[PDB]
Amino acid sequence: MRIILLGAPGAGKGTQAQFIMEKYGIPQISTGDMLRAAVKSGSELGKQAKDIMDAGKLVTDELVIALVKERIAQEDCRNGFLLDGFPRTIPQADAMKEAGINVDYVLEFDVPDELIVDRIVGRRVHAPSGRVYHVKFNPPKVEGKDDVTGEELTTRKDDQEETVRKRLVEYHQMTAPLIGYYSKEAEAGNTKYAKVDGTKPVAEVRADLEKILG
Ligand SMILES: Nc1ncnc2c1ncn2[C@@H]1O[C@H](COP(=O)(O)OP(=O)(O)NP(=O)(O)O)[C@@H](O)[C@H]1O
Ligand SMILES: Nc1ncnc2c1ncn2[C@@H]1O[C@H](COP(=O)(O)O)[C@@H](O)[C@H]1O
Repeated sequence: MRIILLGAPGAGKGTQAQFIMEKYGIPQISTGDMLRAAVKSGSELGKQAKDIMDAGKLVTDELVIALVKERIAQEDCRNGFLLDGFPRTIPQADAMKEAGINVDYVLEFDVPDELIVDRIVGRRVHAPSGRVYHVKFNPPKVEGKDDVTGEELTTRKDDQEETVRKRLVEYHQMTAPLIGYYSKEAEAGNTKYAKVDGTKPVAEVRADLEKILG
């Protein structure tokens, strides 16, 4: 099945993707992960995202759209996949029709705005995997270390409170209309839609999710 995780930054998309990927076995394809890798390794494709990411602005449609298509082909998109962070704008929405990528479920995690800052400043990730944790809301079993490999956890460059305030404006201005969008694809029959409550505890959003899924 193909799935799109739609939501505000810090709503909990990455955290649940891990579980959907482990459980269902469909690969997890996230743009922000991709882009952060391209600029670190110095990649021709995506290495330009550096500055925009840092500013908290969204990267250009035409560059994100290429990363995706390039991934959807690399021997795994057949069991289907999970879009963790895409599409982010209507034009990004549109390229998926005009390329033929359909989907089965569109999950919107709703989480109040007043909740984002503290969820992003407590964020610690394991880049070599994408595992996220929260020093306070979902700390790792051993402090400052990943559970699976014993490795050191770091923090995203764009997880400064001022930047996330920039990130919410963009999101309200460009990504939020996608809710209405897939609400429409739903009404026509091209996919299934379901709003989940991202303020519940980690173990509680997964259940709800499994409850929608199967
Ligand atoms: N259900 C939850 N309740 C409390 N804390 C959570 C919950 N879900 C995730 N978190 C934490 O909050 C931060 C945001 O969750 P994360 O899963 O990384 O979100 P994200 O939606 O993928 N954001 P972004 O990657 O910027 O688009 C991480 O620190 C998580 O540990
Ligand atoms: N689909 C996208 N379109 C535009 N920018 C994106 C996109 N996906 C990720 N990025 C960039 O990555 C930054 C952080 O992504 P994320 O890891 O989803 O929170 C966002 O501020 C964007 O700059």
